[PDB]
Amino acid sequence: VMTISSLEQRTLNPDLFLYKELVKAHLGERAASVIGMLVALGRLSVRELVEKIDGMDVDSVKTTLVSLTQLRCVKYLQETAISGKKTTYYYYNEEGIHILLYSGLIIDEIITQMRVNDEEEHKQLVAEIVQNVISLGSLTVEDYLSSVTSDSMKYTISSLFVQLCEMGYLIQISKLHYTPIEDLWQFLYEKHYKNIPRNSPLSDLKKRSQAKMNAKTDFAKIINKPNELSQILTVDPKTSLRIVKPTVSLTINLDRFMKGRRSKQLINLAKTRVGSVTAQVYKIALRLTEQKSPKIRDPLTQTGLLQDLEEAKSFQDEAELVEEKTPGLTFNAIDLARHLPSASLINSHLKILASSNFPFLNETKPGVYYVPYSKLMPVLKSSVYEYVIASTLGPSAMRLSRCIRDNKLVSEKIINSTALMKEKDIRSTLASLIRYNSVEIQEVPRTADRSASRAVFLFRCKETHSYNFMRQNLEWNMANLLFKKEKLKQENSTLLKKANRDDLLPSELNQLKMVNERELNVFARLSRLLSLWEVFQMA
Amino acid sequence: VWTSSLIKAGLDKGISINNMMEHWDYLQLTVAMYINSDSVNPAMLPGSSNGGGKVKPIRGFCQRLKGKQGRFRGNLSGKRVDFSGRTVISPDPNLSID
Amino acid sequence: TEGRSRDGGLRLGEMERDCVIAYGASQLLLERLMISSDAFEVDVCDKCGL
Amino acid sequence: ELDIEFINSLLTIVWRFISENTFPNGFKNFENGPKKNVFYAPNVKNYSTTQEILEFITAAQVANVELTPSNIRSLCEVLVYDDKLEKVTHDCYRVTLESILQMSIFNYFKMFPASKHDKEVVYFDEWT
DNA sequence: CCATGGAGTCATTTTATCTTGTGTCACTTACAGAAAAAGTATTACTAATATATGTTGAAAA
DNA sequence: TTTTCAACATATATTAGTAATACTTTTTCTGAAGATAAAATGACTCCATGG
Ligand SMILES: [Zn+2]
Repeated sequence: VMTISSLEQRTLNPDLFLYKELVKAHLGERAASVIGMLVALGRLSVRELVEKIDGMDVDSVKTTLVSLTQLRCVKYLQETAISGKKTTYYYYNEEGIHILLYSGLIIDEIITQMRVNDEEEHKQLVAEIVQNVISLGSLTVEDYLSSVTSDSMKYTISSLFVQLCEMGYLIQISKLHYTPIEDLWQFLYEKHYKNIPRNSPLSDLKKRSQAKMNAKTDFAKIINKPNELSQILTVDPKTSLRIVKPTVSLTINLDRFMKGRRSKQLINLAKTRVGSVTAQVYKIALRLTEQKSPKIRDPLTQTGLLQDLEEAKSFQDEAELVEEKTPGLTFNAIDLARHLPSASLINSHLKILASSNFPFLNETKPGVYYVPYSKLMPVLKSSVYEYVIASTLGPSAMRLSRCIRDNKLVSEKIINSTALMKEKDIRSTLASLIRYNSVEIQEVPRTADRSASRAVFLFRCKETHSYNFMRQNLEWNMANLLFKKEKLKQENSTLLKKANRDDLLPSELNQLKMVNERELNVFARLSRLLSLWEVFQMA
Repeated sequence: VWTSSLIKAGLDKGISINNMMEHWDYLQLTVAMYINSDSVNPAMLPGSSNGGGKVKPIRGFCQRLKGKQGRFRGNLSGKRVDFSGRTVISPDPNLSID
Repeated sequence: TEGRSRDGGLRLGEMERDCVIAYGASQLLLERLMISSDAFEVDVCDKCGL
Repeated sequence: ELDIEFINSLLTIVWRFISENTFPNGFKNFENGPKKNVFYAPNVKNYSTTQEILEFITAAQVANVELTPSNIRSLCEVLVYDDKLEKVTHDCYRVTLESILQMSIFNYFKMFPASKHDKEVVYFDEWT
């Protein structure tokens, strides 16, 4: 019926769907459909692909596979069973194509390092750098700068140079680095039950906890090995100053893009509940401490290991106090009052830190002006969701959905009491909500076994399902919006390549601005939705 | 269609949570009632076009595909035939074999 | 359709059909339970068979 | 109260006072007029509205009877749910500064859809 | 250091359950009440007509 | 005693106008045996302390 329906393209593709359009909208061709198989069908082996895609065996698979790997679009492992030989298993890389999915706000990450050089081709320079770096995947300043012209100013060219370090940009990607975290927890969970020097036969507990402990502490430096090591930072060659190790291949570490994009959201939450001035103080206050907060890195092994009715807590509370403690000494006791506009006498203007009270910050060593951190984010994140259904379901929806938050599993009779309106409204702004999930239902039978009109109903939250009703936001228009970008490319499909290789006509000029402002809208959307989506996937 | 568009016009403005889930339930009982036998009358009571006469043969569905000769057994593997004939018999020995 | 009155036509039951199987008569069986009774054309789409 | 309307009739009034209770009065003219750092040391102002409401409700200018401390608390609970204002330390209450709501981004207000021609839009339905 | 007590998991019965049961003709015959709305039946008038109806009664046999 | 008259009267129907009341409707409007399982049974064992 009319095909403008747009159901096939719509409903039946969750999760996986985003990827195989992204790569399709990005790499495309055969290079895409492989990942579509790879996500959907799980871990997969080189030969086994060809039994399905019909992709001309060991041709596309190999070529497109490495075509992904330098862009790290796959998770990569190889090993052998006890029989012998060897085999390779794969996955869809991490968040992976995610790197592509932003790439614009990764362009915006200039603004942080943008300081000390403003309104320059130096801007355009480092932009050209990064937009070449992600596109080309792994880079080396030796091969890149080598391809870059000679007879210019080396330490002036490199832009980053002494900057390559910062928090973001790049790190060596080393071997098992992008070997999947979950599985390297298994390989490292060897060596411990694997090596038990016949300690005692009794108490597998002494075998167990020690293993996990050994598994934890040995894992610690594993992610910290790439985190920072001076092999990059320290080197200072002859006739020069401190250099990186351009001998090494590096790739953008998205964790400090996680942190960076996120701290902006922590702002826009704070830029509400305080005054714009002290807000700005909070705005730069993160810039110093936005380094060491694990943030989207802290979940880490929260994936891959069975949780516990206890040990899961001993994992939580560990993340609660940790860096608020040791990096707490890296965190803000007395700031430099870095730049600031406020002016004249600037010090008590700084004492305003206490003006932040609820619902975040506002904890310290007793009376040095300071903020909690590793515990902050947990007591911060949980309350980052804010209004996710405002100007979508109507404001009336908030008040009771907010009310359902305070108490729990509450019945509409007393919802009609605490909250208030003619029931004629509740049965809309509530019932209309439940279709979008959130509230769900509790129900209990009364004076019946279980029946139709023989019981009472209660309403609850289950914020998991709530906080999960917005992962449709992934499948939502990040589904459609990206099509919009693609399926319109066919309007000028013959005109596009004409306009690219031409640099005329009335109708050519006619729809240029049309399709273009069109685009700039579709990516404006993508930026907005992206900014919202920045929350629910982690933190 | 009826008990649906009820809930469709319902849940938009009027009705209520307790006067909803028994409808949507009743929907569940029709649509499953539709394709199989199972539930008959666990004191659920009927909808449109009943009269309240306690009529047991309520289905022309899963049964038409299932047992006896509805279809599967009798009307498909057992197809009634064409170009045929039936009659009583009488001997004719002056006629050969075959 | 069933019986006399209505019209005619007769019955190869699940019980009886086996008989012609035992003989191993293919073209007869297919000539019976197919052409003689309901001979019908269907247009199926190779892709996504329906 | 009673079970029918003219609830918000007084709500919009009490909100206006509770606003004045937080920082000084409205002060929206140019970029930053509010609070000038809340007088001196915003921390040194520790303030509720609570009981005082009843004394303010004495103003009347409306057809009703008086009202109990209890029901007032619910009146404030609604504006906790609407997040017009904030519940702190029992009967103490603040405002969410969403008086600015009166008047990339997050703020459903000050925003308007296109909603004609072009088919690429973000609804909250058509996945459902 | 080891026998103990206590529990946690894991075979093992025994109870609660559902699908069947030779074939072919040849006829056969959604609860009820509540409220709102719409509309109407008296409720007076002349005013002519012409049956019905009752009673009664008066008048005649 | 009875019968025929008569006769008296009163509805019965139309068309109005009111006007007001009362009164029914209607129309919303909701309060037969042999697999499968579930659980009670029980043994096993990790793991507890203590002489
Ligand atoms: Zn087809």
